[PDB]
Amino acid sequence: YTRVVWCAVGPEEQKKCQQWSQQSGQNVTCATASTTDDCIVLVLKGEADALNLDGGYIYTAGKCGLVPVLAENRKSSKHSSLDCVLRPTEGYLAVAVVKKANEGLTWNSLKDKKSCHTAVDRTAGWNIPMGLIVNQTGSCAFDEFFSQSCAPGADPKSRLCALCAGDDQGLDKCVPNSKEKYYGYTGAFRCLAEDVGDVAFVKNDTVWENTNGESTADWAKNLKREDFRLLCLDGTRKPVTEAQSCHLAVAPNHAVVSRSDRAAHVEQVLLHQQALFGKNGKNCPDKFCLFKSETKNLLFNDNTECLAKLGGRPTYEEYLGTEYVTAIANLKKCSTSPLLEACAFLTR
Ligand SMILES: *[C@@H]1O[C@H](CO)[C@@H](O[C@@H]2O[C@H](CO)[C@@H](O[C@@H]3O[C@H](CO)[C@@H](O)[C@H](O)[C@@H]3O)[C@H](O)[C@H]2NC(C)=O)[C@H](O)[C@H]1NC(C)=O
Ligand SMILES: *[C@@H]1O[C@H](CO)[C@@H](O[C@@H]2O[C@H](CO)[C@@H](O[C@@H]3O[C@H](CO)[C@@H](O)[C@H](O)[C@@H]3O)[C@H](O)[C@H]2NC(C)=O)[C@H](O)[C@H]1NC(C)=O
Ligand SMILES: [Fe+3]
Repeated sequence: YTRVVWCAVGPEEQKKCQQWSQQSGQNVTCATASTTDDCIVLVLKGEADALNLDGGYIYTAGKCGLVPVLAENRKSSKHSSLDCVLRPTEGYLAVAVVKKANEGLTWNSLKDKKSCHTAVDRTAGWNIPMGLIVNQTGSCAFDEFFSQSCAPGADPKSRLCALCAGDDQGLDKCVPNSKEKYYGYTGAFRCLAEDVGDVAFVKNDTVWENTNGESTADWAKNLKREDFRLLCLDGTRKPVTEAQSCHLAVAPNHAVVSRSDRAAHVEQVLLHQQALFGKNGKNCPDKFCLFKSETKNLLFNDNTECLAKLGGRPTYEEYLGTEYVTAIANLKKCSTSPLLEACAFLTR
């Protein structure tokens, strides 16, 4: 079985993956599920092989035995010309973000406001913010800390899904895939933009990429960096350029995961795949661009140069950073989920 079956979360991702299968002559094939958690289960069953994952999902899969194959990697300023696949990863910034126009809203007045989150269990969208809010307030009731949210993946009869828009017909509110208008990085920031929420937790890179003519997408052509601000943990606010000084935390980059018995096959298949279709591969754009989704972030984030190598053969823990595994761990004392419970024994 040479083919690497890839896991597409949601129908929009499934289409780009069907495309990739066709271009790759079945070097890659598609399986899908509605959610990432579901996909992780296919990867476990052996029904799929691999998929690229936010660091928080990496911890879920990590727990269930899956391991990290190659990290997503983006442009760089520091050391900005060693080869992409061997150049170390620099992480990204998880930020709290607001309309500038609104005032009196700051980290310390967040309680009882309205939130837009990438989706539940994700790193910047969720794990970091809710992480801190737990440590600070000192209670496990983050489900009630904000007045309402969009938090795809949460309980959809609950308040954390109260603000989610669903798709075009409004079907499937709160399903944590790209058919939910406010899903993921782009989704969250848009939930902010349309004033459905007060704060939105995202990465620095997400505001720059959807303001000031960078997206030519109806919801975001006219958006202006000026109209937004970043809450720091100071109590303070700064514009988006000071993100380095105004960020909640540093996050580990998305990364591909698979089963260990499938890691090397997958890593190799992918390295060739990116050479074919990656940022500067033979066939991109003449044929297929693996890293472009028109700002919809499918399979991969659109600002990925290449998938890069990892020091040794790490585990979720080496890969994520021991500092983060604890932040996630401690947040997770306040809530259970099917997959961590079902897999808890593997890692005891
Ligand atoms: C589908 O998968 C295979 C990966 O197994 C790709 O075929 C392999 O492609 C390399 C080209 O990178 C083939 O030739 C190479 O030639 C250079 C010399 O110019 C040499 O340095 C290499 O050692 C190698 O001989 C290689 O033979 C080939 N393997 C097979 C079994 O065909 C193919 O590109 C993939 N196709 C798509 C659409 O992704
Ligand atoms: C937050 O995210 C934004 C966007 O991801 C970052 O801005 C980007 O910064 C890089 C360099 O740090 C820019 O690339 C540069 O391009 C010029 C040529 O135009 C070149 O001379 C430099 O050597 C470098 O390659 C990139 O264009 C820029 N993108 C945009 C749309 O502004 C920003 O750095 C991030 N902020 C923090 C604090 O990390
Ligand atoms: Fe993330």
